[PDB]
Amino acid sequence: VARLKEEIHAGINTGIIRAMGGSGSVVTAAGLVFAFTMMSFAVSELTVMAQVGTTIGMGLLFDTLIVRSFMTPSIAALLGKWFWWPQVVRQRPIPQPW
Amino acid sequence: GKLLEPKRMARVRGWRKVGAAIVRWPGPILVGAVALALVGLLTLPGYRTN
Amino acid sequence: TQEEIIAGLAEIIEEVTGIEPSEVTPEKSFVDDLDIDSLSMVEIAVQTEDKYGVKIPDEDLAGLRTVGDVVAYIQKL
Repeated sequence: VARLKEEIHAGINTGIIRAMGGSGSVVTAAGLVFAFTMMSFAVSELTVMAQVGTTIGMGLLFDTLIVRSFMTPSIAALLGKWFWWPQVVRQRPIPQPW
Repeated sequence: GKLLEPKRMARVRGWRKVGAAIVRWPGPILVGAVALALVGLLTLPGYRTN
Repeated sequence: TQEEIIAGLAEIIEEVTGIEPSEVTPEKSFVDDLDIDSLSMVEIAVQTEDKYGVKIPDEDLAGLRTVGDVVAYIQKL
């Protein structure tokens, strides 16, 4: 959200796509690394710790690959300029000459 | 020296492509993600502990 | 006035994929020479619409395949 807020001045559509290209990769890398490090506990003999490792790993995989990469940016782009209420924002800047 | 350098960049391009996809057609993608979320949620109410 | 359109499009697509503006000419197509996909095409369309305020509707991008076609479409509108 902070990165999105940073680059919202040159329209909201360009802002969303640039925020994706800039920080989606970072968040996904971190999420995947930790998620699989936690999935390595499945081979553990103890069932409670294997269960916890698998729960957390699957949770982060679902969170990073679906909820956070497709669902929240979609809501932002759909709601458009009403994603920053009560602040007032323009959905796209004044057209510039060619 | 030269220790922290980028090489063979192929991540931000793909993620800008998915950004283009997610800005142009938000309706379908949102409904699909909600569909998967509902597939997840419906199993919850039947849950027992030991 | 077409040259300024070409300049603007050259800057935008250089931003997207990294093709130098000098290389872009209106006598060559997108997919078979520049290796420009279709999602990169919606990239270009969205960015140019947002920055310079020209709306190219969906189900019309595939109808144009060359830079000359794009500039013709822009300057016809």
